[PDB]
Amino acid sequence: GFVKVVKNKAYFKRYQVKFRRRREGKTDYYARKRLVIQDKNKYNTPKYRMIVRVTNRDIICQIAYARIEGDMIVCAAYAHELPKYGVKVGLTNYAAAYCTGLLLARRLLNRFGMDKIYEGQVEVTGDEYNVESIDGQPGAFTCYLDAGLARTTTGNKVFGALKGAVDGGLSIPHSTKRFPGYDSESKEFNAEVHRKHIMGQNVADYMRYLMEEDEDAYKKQFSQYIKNSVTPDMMEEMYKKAHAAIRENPVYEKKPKKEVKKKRWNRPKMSLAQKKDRVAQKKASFLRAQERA
Amino acid sequence: KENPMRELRIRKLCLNICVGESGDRLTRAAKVLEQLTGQTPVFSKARYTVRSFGIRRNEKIAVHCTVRGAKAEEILEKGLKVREYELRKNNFSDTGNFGFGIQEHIDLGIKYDPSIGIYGLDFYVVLGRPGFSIADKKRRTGCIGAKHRISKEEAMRWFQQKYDGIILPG
Amino acid sequence: TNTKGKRRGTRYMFSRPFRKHGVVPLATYMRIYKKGDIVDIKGMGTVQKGMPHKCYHGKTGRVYNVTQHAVGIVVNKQVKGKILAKRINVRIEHIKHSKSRDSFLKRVKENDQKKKEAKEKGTWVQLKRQPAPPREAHFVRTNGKEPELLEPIPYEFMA
Amino acid sequence: GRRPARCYRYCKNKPYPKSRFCRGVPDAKIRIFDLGRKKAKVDEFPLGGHMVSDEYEQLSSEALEAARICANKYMVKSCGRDGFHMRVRLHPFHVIRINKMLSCAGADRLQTGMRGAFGKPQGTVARVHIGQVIMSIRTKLQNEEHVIEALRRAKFKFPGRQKIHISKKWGFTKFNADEFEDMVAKKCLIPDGCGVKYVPSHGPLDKWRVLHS
RNA sequence: GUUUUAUCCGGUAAAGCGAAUGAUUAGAGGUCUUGGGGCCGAAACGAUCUCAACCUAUUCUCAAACUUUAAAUGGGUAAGA
RNA sequence: CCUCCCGUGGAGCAGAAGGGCAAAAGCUCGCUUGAUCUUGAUUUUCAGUACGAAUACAGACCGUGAAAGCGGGGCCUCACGA
RNA sequence: GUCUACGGCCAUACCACCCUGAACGCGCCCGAUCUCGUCUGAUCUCGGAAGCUAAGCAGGGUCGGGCCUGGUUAGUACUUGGAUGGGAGACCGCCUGGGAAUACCGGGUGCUGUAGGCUU
Ligand SMILES: [Mg+2]
Ligand SMILES: [Mg+2]
Ligand SMILES: [Mg+2]
Ligand SMILES: [Mg+2]
Ligand SMILES: [Mg+2]
Ligand SMILES: [Mg+2]
Ligand SMILES: [Mg+2]
Ligand SMILES: [Mg+2]
Ligand SMILES: [Mg+2]
Ligand SMILES: [Mg+2]
Repeated sequence: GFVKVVKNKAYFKRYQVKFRRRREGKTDYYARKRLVIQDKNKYNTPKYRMIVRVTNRDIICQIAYARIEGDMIVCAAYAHELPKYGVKVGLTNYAAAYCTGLLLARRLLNRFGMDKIYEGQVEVTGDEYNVESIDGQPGAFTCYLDAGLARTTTGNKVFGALKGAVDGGLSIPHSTKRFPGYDSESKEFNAEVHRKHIMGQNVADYMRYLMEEDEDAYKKQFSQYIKNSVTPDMMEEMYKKAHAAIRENPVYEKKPKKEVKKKRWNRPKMSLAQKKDRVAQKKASFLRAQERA
Repeated sequence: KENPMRELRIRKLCLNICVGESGDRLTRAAKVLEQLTGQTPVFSKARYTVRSFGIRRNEKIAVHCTVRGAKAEEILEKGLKVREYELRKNNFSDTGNFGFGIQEHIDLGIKYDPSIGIYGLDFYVVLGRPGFSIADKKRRTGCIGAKHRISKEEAMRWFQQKYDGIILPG
Repeated sequence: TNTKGKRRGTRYMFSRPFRKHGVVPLATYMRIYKKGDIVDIKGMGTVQKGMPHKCYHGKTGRVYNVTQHAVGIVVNKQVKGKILAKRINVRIEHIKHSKSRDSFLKRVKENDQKKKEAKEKGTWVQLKRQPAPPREAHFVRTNGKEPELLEPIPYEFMA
Repeated sequence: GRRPARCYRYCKNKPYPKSRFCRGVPDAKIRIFDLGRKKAKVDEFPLGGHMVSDEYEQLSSEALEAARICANKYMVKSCGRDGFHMRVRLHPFHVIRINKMLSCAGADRLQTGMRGAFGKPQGTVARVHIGQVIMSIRTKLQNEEHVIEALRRAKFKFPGRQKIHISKKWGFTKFNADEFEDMVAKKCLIPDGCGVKYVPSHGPLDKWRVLHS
C-alpha cells in the first residue's frame, strides 16, 4: 500500500488494552463502580445487588456482593428451572422474568430464614408495593437492581424481574415509571396492564390474534406452545399456580453427575521441541523441493 | 455444500439526494424520496461552510433515507432496470458493497408532478451475510471474522448471479 | 519568583504510569480502612477530587477519620526546623495500605505464638532479630580443580 | 563578524537545540554530510577509518565544514572522485548565543551592561564526547595511508585533540571485517546500498524461504 | 543531623530514538499520482527509461521546557506494654 | 452529502501550558437549577495570620436517574480585595 | 476437559491470518400483536424456536508482530564519600561503597474467585 500502516510495531508497543470484561463487552465499569462500592464508613457491610441478565433462551437472576477476589453470589435463580413446576414453555418473556425474580426472592428469603415474616404481595396485582421492615424482627433484605448493558426503557424484562422480587419480599428501591403499565403521555401508571403482562396476557392475546388471521403463521410462531398444549385461556392459571408453587417450595437442590471419564476435547498446547522440529522439517522439505526442482 | 448462513443479502439501500441548497428545492426532494420509498426521509446539514459551493455550516443541504428488506429489493430492482443491469468494474468497493446513480427520478416508476422537479439520486446498496449485526449489537459486540467478510469479487459475482448483470471494464 | 499554584511541578508526579491510564481498578475502592491503620499517600491524577497536596505524595500517615469516600490522615510534615502533624482529607483513590505495618503485625503475632509454643515445650528461643553477623569459619573445597588464573587484559581502542 | 571559537569551545551550558522555544536560529554552515561515491555498495569499500575526539568540547559548524572540505579535497586528489565515501558523524544541534554590545565610544547609549543579558542565537555547534567519532572515510583497502593523511589534514581545522583510528568494522557497518564475508555467505547479512541488513533467525518462514531461493 | 531490617515515594545522571512527540543524514526496494517527463512513445507514454512525491525495511546524529526503561545519593513510615 | 472498513485517541473538553479522560470528563438529546440555605473541621501561601481558592463531612431544601448514586458551579492547576 | 452469569488482577489476556469444536450453554436466527424506540424492528424493546456453527465465542497453530520474563550489553555508563592525585586546561585515573538502559540472544503466551450447567 501507499498509506502509512496505522497498526505498525509502535502502535502495538504503545497500545493499552482495556479491562478483559470491557473488551468482551459484558461489564460497564462506569456503572459498576457506582453500583458495587460501599461507603468507607460502613466498612465490611455487604452491598447487595440483584443482577438480572436476559439471554436469548434464558433469564439469570442473581444476588451478589463485591469482594476483592471477586463477586460473591449468595442466591441464583434461572428461567430454565421454571419447568420444574408450572410454566414449561415460553421462557425468557416478561411473565417468566416475574416468575424467576419471585423464585430468587423466595429462595433467598428461605435461605436467610425470613419466610413467615416478609411474605410479600401474595395476591398479585400490577400496582406498586414496597415491603416495610417489621420492628422487633430482622430487617427486610435490601438490594439494588443491576441491569447491566440493557436499555432500561419502559417494559423491560429486567424490571419484570424486579417486580417479581419486590413481590417476593425484597426491599429494592424502584419506581413504576419503567413498568409496562406506565403511560408516557399522561405520566400515569395503569397498574392493570402491568398485571396482564405479569400473567402473560399479551402473549395469549398474540396467540388468539394469530389464530384468527394466519393459522400457519401461528404454528410457526408458537410451535413449541402447541407441544404439550399450552393455550391462551389457561396461560394465566398456569402462571398463577407457578407462583403458588414457587411460594410453596423455593429450595434448590443440585443435580449430581460424577460418573464421567476424564476425556479431553481440546488440542493441548504444542511443546517447544515439537515447534522446533516442525520448523526444521519445513526447512528440510523446502530445500528438498528446490533440489528436486 | 455451501453453508446457508453464508448467503449474501442486501442489508440497506441508502438512497441519497444532494440538493445544493436548502428551501423549497430540498422540500420537494424530500417529497420525492418519501413518494418513492413510502417512508419519511431525513435531511443532512452541511459540516462546513464553503463559498465555492455557496453553503453555510449547519444548513440543510441533502436528504437521504435507508431502506431495508423487500422494499430495498424492489427499489434496487427499479434502479438497476434504469441502469439496464450494467455496472462499471469500479462501481464496487473493496468492502463488498456497491452503488450507482440515477439522473432522473421519474424514469423508475414514479410519475412526474408539476410541483416536483427532475431530481436525480444515489443508490448505494450494502451487502451482508447473516451475523453481520454482531458488529452493531450493544452487549458483547465483535468483529465478523475474515472468512465471513465480502470481497469485491464476491459482490460482483453476486450481482452477476442474481440480477444477471454485466460488469463493464470501466 | 516561583508561582504558588497547588499543582506546580506535578507534571510527572500526578501523571499515570505508562499504559496504565483509563478506568481505575475497583479493588482500590474495595479496600477497608479502619481508624489507626497506616496508609501511604500517592495521589493518582485520574481522580481530581480529594487530591493530596504534592508535599504529601510519598508520605505515610495514620488514619483517624473515615467518611463515605475519603479518610482523614495524620501525616508528619517538616516545615523549616519543626515537624508538625498535619491532618488531611484524602479520597481513597490516592492511598493504599502500608505493608511495613502489615509485616510488623505478622511478626508480632508470630513472636507471640513462638513465646506460647516455647513456654509449652520448655526450651528458650530467640525473638529479637539480630543484624547480619560476621561470616563464620568454613572450608572451601577445590574438588581437585586448580583455581583459574586471572590477569588483566591489554588495552585496545574499540570505538 | 564571528567570535573566536575559544569563546564557545567548552560545553558550559545545557543543550540548547533549535526548537519552538529557540527561534530565529541562523542556518548551520555545514549542510552536506556525505561525500564521495555514496551509492557504492558495501563490499566495494571495505576499509573504514574514523577520526575520534579525545576532548569533551564543542565543534562549530564552520569548523566541521572546513574539515569536510579539506578531507574531500585530499581524498579527491589521492583516490579519485569515485574512490572513497566520507560521512561527517556530527550534526550542529546546539545553538550558541551572543549578548551583543554596542561597539562604539559610549556606555550611556542604552548599553545597560549585564541587564537583560540573555543573548540572541549566534550560531550552531556540535557537542562531541571523549571517544566519539567526528568523521568517517570508507574506501578500498589499499588507500589506508591516503585515508590517514586526509584525516590528519582535517585534524588541523578543529580546536582540541583528535586520534585517527582504522576501525575493525567492514566499511560503515557495525559488523567486524573478518566476520563480514562468512556472515554474508551464510546470509546473516543482505546488502542494500551503502549498508547491510541483518537477518535474524526469527520471524515468519516465508521471509526465510524468499531467501535461499 | 547514625546505621540495620522491612516497606513505600521520585523521573535526575545515564540511556533511547530500527519506541511515542519534536529535530535530522544517507543510500536501498516497491508501485499509484495534476511530479518533472521521455530520448523513436501522440496513436492503448504502442513502450518503459529517468527524477519526484508516497510507502516499506534499514541507516548517521540529537532534546532544560521529549520519552518506553532507569540508577547513586535522597524523602516518609514501622521495628510493641 | 451518502455508505462501508481501519482507526489508543494522533480529536474534543472556553482560554496559556501541563496533567486527566473513550459505552469518558468528549458529541447529541431529555429533564432541570447543588451557581440554593447553614455551622464547624481541614488543605494550599503560611508567621502555620488573613484574603482567595480548594478538599472531606454534617444539617435542610431540591434536581436527575428505574436505581445504586451523583450534584452544593465550570475535569484539575489562575481568573481577585481589609 | 470445558462453558454460562457476575467478577479480581488488567496483553503471559492484545493484534493478524489458519485449523478444530462432542454435550449443555452462549450465539447467530425468525417475527412486529403487545411494551418500547427508530429515516429504516439495522440498533433498542418485545414474542419466539424453522435452520446454522458460516460468524461471534472457546481451544490450538505461526522459525508471526506485540507483551511478560531472563542472558548479554556490563561491573560498562552513571554515582556517595577521599586525597597537597595527574593535567595549562578540557577533563582523566585511583581509593571507598552502590550500579544501569538499547541493539543482540533465549524462554513464555493468562492466572483465578463465587454460583450454576455439560461431559459414561
Ligand atoms: Mg447506565
Ligand atoms: Mg580579537
Ligand atoms: Mg551557562
Ligand atoms: Mg523535574
Ligand atoms: Mg541526558
Ligand atoms: Mg524519535
Ligand atoms: Mg447535603
Ligand atoms: Mg470540581
Ligand atoms: Mg514472537
Ligand atoms: Mg566508583
